[PDB]
Amino acid sequence: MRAVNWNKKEDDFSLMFWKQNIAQFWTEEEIAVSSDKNTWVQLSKEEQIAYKRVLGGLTLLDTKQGGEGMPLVLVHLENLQAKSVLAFMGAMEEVHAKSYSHIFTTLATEEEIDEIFDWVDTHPLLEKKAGIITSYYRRLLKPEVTKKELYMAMVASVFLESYLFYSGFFYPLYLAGQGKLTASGEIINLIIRDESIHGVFVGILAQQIFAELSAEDQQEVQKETQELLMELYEIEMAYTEEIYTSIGLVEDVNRFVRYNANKGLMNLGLEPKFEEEEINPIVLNGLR
Amino acid sequence: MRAVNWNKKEDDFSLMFWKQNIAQFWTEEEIAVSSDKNTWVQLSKEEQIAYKRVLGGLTLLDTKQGGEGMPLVLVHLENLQAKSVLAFMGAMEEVHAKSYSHIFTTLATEEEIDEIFDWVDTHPLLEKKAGIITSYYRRLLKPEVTKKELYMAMVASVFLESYLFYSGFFYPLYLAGQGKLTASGEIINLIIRDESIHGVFVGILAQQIFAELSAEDQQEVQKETQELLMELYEIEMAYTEEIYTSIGLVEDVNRFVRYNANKGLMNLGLEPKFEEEEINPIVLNGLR
Ligand SMILES: [Mn+2]
Ligand SMILES: [Mn+2]
Ligand SMILES: [Mn+2]
Ligand SMILES: [Mn+2]
Repeated sequence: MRAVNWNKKEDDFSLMFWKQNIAQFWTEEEIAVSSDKNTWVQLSKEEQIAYKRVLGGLTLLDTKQGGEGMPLVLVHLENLQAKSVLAFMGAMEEVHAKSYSHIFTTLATEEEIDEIFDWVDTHPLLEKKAGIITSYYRRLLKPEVTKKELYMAMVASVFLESYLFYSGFFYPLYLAGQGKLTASGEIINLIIRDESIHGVFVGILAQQIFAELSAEDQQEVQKETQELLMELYEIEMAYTEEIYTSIGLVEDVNRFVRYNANKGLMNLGLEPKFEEEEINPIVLNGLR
Repeated sequence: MRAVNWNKKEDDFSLMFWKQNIAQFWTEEEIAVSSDKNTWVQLSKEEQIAYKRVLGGLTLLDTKQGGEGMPLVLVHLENLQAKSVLAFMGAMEEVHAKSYSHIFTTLATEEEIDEIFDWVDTHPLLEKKAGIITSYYRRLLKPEVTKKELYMAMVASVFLESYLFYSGFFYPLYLAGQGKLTASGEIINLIIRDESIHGVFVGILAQQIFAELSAEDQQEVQKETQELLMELYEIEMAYTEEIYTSIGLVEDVNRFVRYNANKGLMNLGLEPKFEEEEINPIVLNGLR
């Protein structure tokens, strides 16, 4: 049985991603968010509710990526160096999820927080979207998997990392780009820096598997991929309508969702499916 | 679907272990080991071979714990806070595994390193012991697991964490306690500090599951755990004879194995099975 041997490279990229994960390491104790209270209380009731709801959704996606998406993909890799990278990325999703709790503690009472998590658990669109992604992961709960199954779990993972988070990341960035909730915005920026490398790395692993599939299997997963993209898009459009109508931002968020969907396709080596539009300028300032 | 909510504790211990994992965070870049070359060359060929072989075995065990033991147990754990802790522990196993490669780079040529990893992969006792442990993990590759299956995976995990590593950790500690290979010894001591908390934590989780089992299931797993302890012990005694007879340390290592087996049992809430014997004084100095 093989031990991981970093003296003999298994690919040309795992070492660089391993080092970059670690170079980017952080935890929530590094960013105090109490100073956000001054701008939090200036938000309207509707703005505050939207913020808490999107944070709840982000927490769900990180919970499932750390607890299903990374572990179940990694188990089925033959490349022990790439497995190492995914184990660390999965741990970072748990750091991310805990950081949302750290933000919540400043922004809400204990009772308000538990309300948000009950709203998350019972939310039908969050249940639907998480169910779609995790179905690909849970297919891997068996000793022998096909390359089509593993590839599609990697596609679902890239779509979570590079696409499904972004209807939520929009609002912390949009507020921070205006000088509101800037400390929480700094945390979200650290999370995004991690998710961006996660999506690139899993997309590299997916492209490697794709190249090994027969032409017939390639056709089949290309179809599944394009269908999954649009199945998720329909849910995302319903989610943005629900969250952002009250604050007048639906079309701006939708534009941001499409921009990030294109990035996820690119991470898989695929052509964009939505027209190119420039990112919202305030969001761009929030990333700065 | 539920998101992890650290504002509502799921148990009385996961937060403390989460914080301690992180407090103990380290990577190999932090300890240069080039200065160990001066004492490395003082060793005989037999001492050097033993050292490289035991590090190879340690690397194998950490590879399997990061790539199978932590991910498959955590996937099936219901408690989302404890799941978070296990994800971090699994990532640390990959840090540990990579740190062995860092030691190897100082102590051996590229060709010698690849020969050690071939010796690991073909080794019959390493294959047997790793296969015994991973057979319990691989039983968890199914959509839903029984509590007996999950408990036995946690037992196997504690036995790896608290027991199987120690026939290997002996030698770096013994040499470091004589002032030899002290930089590598410092790394091993950081690894041990992590494995000790890993074994305590998984043992807490195991005791919780055990107490939820029916009486008939408890009787079954109690017997299986005692058999497993002694099945592994027979293999360990063959391993120590093979590795350490050339350098006269077999009985010393065996005493250390029994000492650590007792600690594994205690981590599971079980009584010691081996006579108490005081720790070797040189090893004790290497831990200091
Ligand atoms: Mn994340
Ligand atoms: Mn991620
Ligand atoms: Mn370890
Ligand atoms: Mn461990």
